[PDB]
Amino acid sequence: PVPATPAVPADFAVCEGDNIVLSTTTVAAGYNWTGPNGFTSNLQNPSVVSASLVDSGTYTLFIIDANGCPSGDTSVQVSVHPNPVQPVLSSNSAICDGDSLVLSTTATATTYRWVAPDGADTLTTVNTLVILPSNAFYQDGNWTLMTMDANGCQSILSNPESVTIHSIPAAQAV
Amino acid sequence: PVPATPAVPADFAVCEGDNIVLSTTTVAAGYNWTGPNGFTSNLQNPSVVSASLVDSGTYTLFIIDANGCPSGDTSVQVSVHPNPVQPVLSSNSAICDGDSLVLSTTATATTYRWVAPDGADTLTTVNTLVILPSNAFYQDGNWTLMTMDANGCQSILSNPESVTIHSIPAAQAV
Repeated sequence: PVPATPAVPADFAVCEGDNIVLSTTTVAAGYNWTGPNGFTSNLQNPSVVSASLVDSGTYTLFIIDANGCPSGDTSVQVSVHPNPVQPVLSSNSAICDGDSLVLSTTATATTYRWVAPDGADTLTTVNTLVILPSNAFYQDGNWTLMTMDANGCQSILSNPESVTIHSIPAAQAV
Repeated sequence: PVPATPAVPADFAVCEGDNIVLSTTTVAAGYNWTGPNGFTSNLQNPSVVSASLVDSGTYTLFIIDANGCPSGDTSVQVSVHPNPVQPVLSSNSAICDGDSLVLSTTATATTYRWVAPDGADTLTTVNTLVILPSNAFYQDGNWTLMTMDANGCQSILSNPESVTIHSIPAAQAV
């Protein structure tokens, strides 16, 4: 009697640079996997494929019975999403202490993480962040920016921008 | 008579970057190991697997008798814990000698090791360390920070922060 069709994971989607992990849960005399970039395996748990864009596509599996009979044909789709472009960060540096600190980009994103010199990490939905003097983020030194896209994929952390805030000199004796 | 099921290690858990070491203690005509990232071996003592997150999962073993008969099926679970993020260290540098030295982070951790320029290593449960002038840790130069998580895994030692303590000038002759 033809053995039952093996189980595979549900249609999935990964970010470029992410891991494509395929496996089955069933028991067989041997397994037979094929795929988009030559992916080939005879294991229950094939080696992990790096999520390159070339690896998009259909991954297919037909198991072997103890007596040599093949199973039916099942498959899973894998869609790899391109990694978003490096944001460019700039700022209104050479700020006199007490004025506003403005950090901005030209990048398009669902959300922007602005990362403070001290590690504090704040998130917004716009390309412009304004930090007032009383704020915990009114910091100088090197600021960085990372952006996320619609599908949840993130860009490479961008080159830092150097923020310098100047002190206000004291009144002098006359 | 079906040979006895071989022994395997107890369910284990390792940190990302750690070693997954699998072995059996029994004697066989050959061994047969399978696993999550394609791990395959026919030895009593398989090669050590680096603890990548892709290697989580079930590791399985069925031994072969001298006469060719297979053993029963036994297994061990391996759970790989992600490595905690690099702490960011900052300080109230340009301290006049005699004032307080404050080292701090934004990292979340079970415990924080603050490492002095001279190698002294002190541990706390908070993200802020205050060192007074009489203390053995009232040191200048490059300080570093490492953090541990709930599962005992440690982060990469962070970029150093430079502490400078200024001397107090002597009173002058007038």
